Formats: sequence, structure tokens, C-alpha cells
Amino acid sequence: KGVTQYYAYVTERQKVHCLNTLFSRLQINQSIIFCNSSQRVELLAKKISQLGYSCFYIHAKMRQEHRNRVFHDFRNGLCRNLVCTDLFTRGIDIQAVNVVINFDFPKLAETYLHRIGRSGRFGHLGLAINLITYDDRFNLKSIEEQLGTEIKPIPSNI
Amino acid sequence: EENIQEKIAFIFNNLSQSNMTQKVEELKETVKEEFMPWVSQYLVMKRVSIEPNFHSLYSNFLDTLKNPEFNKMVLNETYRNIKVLLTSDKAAANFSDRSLLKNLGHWLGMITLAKNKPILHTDLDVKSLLLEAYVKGQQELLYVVPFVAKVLESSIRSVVFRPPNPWTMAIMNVLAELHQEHDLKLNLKFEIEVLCKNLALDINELKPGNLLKDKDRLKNLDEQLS
Repeated sequence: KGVTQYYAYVTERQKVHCLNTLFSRLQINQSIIFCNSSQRVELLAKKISQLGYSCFYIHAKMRQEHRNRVFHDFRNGLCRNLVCTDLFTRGIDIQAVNVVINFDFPKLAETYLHRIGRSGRFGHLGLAINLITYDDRFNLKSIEEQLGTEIKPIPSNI
Repeated sequence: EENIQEKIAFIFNNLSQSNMTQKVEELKETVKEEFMPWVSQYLVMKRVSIEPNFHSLYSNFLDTLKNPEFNKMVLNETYRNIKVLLTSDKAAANFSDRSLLKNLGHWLGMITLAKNKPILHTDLDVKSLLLEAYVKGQQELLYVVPFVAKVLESSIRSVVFRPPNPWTMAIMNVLAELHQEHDLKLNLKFEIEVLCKNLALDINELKPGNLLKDKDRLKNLDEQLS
């Protein structure tokens, strides 16, 4: 809570196109982009890196020492964006992160709250953008029900 | 046009020290001379104003682009946006506008004083701003004193404008007079104390004058808060 939450309906195939649009329309100080698996993190990161994004990635198939080095460098602004999975962002507080992108929508309310909390800093407005496929509809409802909140559609200006 | 604005936003969203040279080349490939005014407005209004953690980055970007006409545009836009905020209706609760003004002040110092370039009185008369704020009351001082501090923070990083530069010290001595005032808020006295420390100055070695007692001077200032 403390962050504005939006969603857009997309297909899996269209997600990178959507990401490119978001990163061409939003004001991103730093962002964290969440995916649902290590393989998907690494593939996405290599791909957007080739296209000129500034990004590091973190996931499960790394040593903790390495993840700690990448987080440290990310906090120091050596890259603008971090692509990562859930398991390892526990307790990370980087004040500059003003945008969280759920590139893959999570399956659980607990995970959802942990993720979007990464863009919420006291005295700073944050934004969470959720890419929702047809297959994510039941989990979107469950999560909205549990939190007692409505995730609004992306504004027209995007 | 919208396609080119998108590319510009993408570039600033993905700018880092390590890709700076490459992103500058891409920006030059993208932004034709006729687009540079829009880019200057975008940089100041949408980035610098709310991304103070990347002020060094964006300052370094200007040094790398090496376009003096663009630099002039950016400075003019910085002053313009400062003035929009200086002439606004002031409320303590408007934390957002106060922060925007502080950030623009921080940036202003970084692209003038920290580069050994003056803040010209024709653009912004900093001493007079303080005196006017005093006249107009605590709500104006709440915006203006932290703004001036963020500007002057840069002076210590200037071989030209570091203390005891007379322009810098004239402002510091007015801040010293304000610091004496019975009803200046303790938070603002602290702002002045922190500025002194940031400038390696002892507040007690400053020389407050009698400008705040000069009611004719105060009544006749060239107004900057309207």
C-alpha cells in the first residue's frame, strides 16, 4: 500500500512490446521487473539488454554472494532496472525504485504485496504495473478479493 | 513526433554512467536541432525535478553531449520552472511543490556554481529572494530558505564560489541574520546550520548585518515571489 496499481490485458507474445511502450512513456527512476521463473528472468534480461535497456538480473540459480553484489551495484545506480524473481527480494529497500512491473503476474496475494511494496517508500509515490493474460484472471480476482482493492486499468495516456 | 518523444523517454529511462557515451550518440542521432527545446523542457520538468539522485548523472550527460546551445536552454528552463514554483500559492502541507523547488535548486547549483558559472542577478537575485521571503512571512520562508540552501550547497565544490567568495558570503550573511530571528522556525534555523556545515563554515563566524531592520529597502524589492 502507498503505491498506485494498474493492469493491462496482454497476451504472452505481446509482453515485450508492452514493456517497450511502458519504458517509452513512464518516468522511471529505477524499476524492478518481476518474472515468475529464473529461466524467464534470464531470457528477458538478455533480450532487453540487447535492445538497449540498462539492466541487471537476479534469480535463484545464482550464489547468494553474487546476488548481494548485484543488489549492491543496483542500489548504487550502476543499472537503472533490475529483472528478478520473488524469492530473493525479501527486505530489499532501494529508495529510488518508483516503478514495479509484474511482467508475469504472481499467483498469490502475499507475493503480490511483497513485490509491489518494492516501489513504495515513505514520502515517495510508487507505481505497480501488472501485465495480465487471460490465464491470470482467476488469480487477479483472488488477489483483489483478499486485499479488498481494485486494480485499475492503465490510464489512456499510459 | 510522438515516436521521437518516446525514444527520448526511453533513453533517459535507461541512461547510466556506463552507457553514457553510447546513449549520448543515440540521442544525437535522434534529436534534431528543432527538437532540442522540447528535450530541454522534458529533462528539467520531468526528470531533474523529481530525480535528485540522478542529478550527477544528468549533469554528466550535459558535459558529454557538449552542446552549449542546449545547455543554455536547460538553464533557462531551470530558471523558468523555479519561477513557476516561487510565484505559486504557498502552503506548508504542499510537500510536493516544496520538494520540486528544492530539487530544482540543487540542480541549478550543480549546473552553475559547481561548474564555476555565475547565477546572474538578472535571472535570479538570491539575496533579494531571501529578503522578500522575510517580508512576506513564514510560508514563503519555508519554501525559499531550503531552496537557497540547496543552491548554495554547490558553492563549496567551486574554486570560484566557495567561501569566502563575496557573492556567496553576502547570501550567507543574510541567512545569518535570518537565523537570529526570534520567530524563524527551528527547522529553518537547522537548515541554515546544515548549510554552514556543508560549506565548512562556523555559523558563529558569519557577519549578520542589519538588512532585516531596513524597512524601506524591504518595502521596495524587485519582486520574485509574485
